[PDB]
Amino acid sequence: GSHMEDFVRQCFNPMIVELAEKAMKEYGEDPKIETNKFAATCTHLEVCFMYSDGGSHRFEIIEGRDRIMAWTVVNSICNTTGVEKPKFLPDLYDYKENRFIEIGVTRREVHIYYLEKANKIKSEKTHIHIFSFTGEEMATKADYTLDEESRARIKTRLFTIRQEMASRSLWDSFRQSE
Ligand SMILES: C[C@H](C[C@@H](C[C@H](C[C@@H](C[C@@H](CCN1CCCC1=O)N1CCCC1=O)N1CCCC1=O)N1CCCC1=O)N1CCCC1=O)N1CCCC1=O
Ligand SMILES: Nc1ncnc2c1ncn2CCNC(=O)c1nc(-c2ccccc2C(F)(F)F)[nH]c(=O)c1O
Ligand SMILES: [Mn+2]
Ligand SMILES: [Mn+2]
Repeated sequence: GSHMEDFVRQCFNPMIVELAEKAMKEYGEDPKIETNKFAATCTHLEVCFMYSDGGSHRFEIIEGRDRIMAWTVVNSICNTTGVEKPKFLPDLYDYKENRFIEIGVTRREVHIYYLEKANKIKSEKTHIHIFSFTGEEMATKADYTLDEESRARIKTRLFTIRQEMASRSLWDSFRQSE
């Protein structure tokens, strides 16, 4: 039982922790062992949720659901809006901008992480939005979807999590593991 596991459980709302646990066990991974990946799965989950709570019924949340139902909704959006079915599961869908969104949270330079995912998805359709634990962000065609206030809020949350890890001497392992 690690210090990181107890921190994760005390730092994040219980629904987020359980969803992160479910996702990992779906891929055979143990939150009790891969504890830095545990914290990461939760942050990304929280960021996605804060992101969806930043617009007006504007976004359809795709992250958090089980694989099959996530794809079911993706197909239903694709066969309603016309948009082609993504190669990989996205994180949200914008009914206002009419595009899927891939959210990223990284401990490295925002450029590197965006480039990796863009080359990964290849399709010019799914919109990419990267956040860092230092408050930078980078989004496709410089289009950041939400208003600055809701996005700055996410960056503040990420930096508070980073400081909380540091005070507990867990940050260096977390950063040195992505
Ligand atoms: C107190 C308040 C609570 C948050 C909760 C919300 C997370 C998310 C909840 C679940 C619903 C579960 N299932 C099971 C299957 C069908 C289904 O839907 N999932 C996961 C998959 C998508 C989804 O819907 N929901 C519910 C409503 C919309 C939403 O996104 N959110 C959004 C902000 C961060 C967060 O946690 N709510 C409730 C509405 C307003 C709000 O903020 N919190 C917690 C801390 C911050 C905060 O404000
Ligand atoms: N290794 C895995 N473990 C559980 N589930 C996995 C999964 N790979 C795929 N899936 C299912 C669908 N995954 C996603 O959608 C998704 N995964 C990530 C990611 C990837 C690797 C390590 C940590 C992360 C995370 F950022 F969460 F912490 N980042 C995203 O931005 C994102 O959208
Ligand atoms: Mn995802
Ligand atoms: Mn993502």
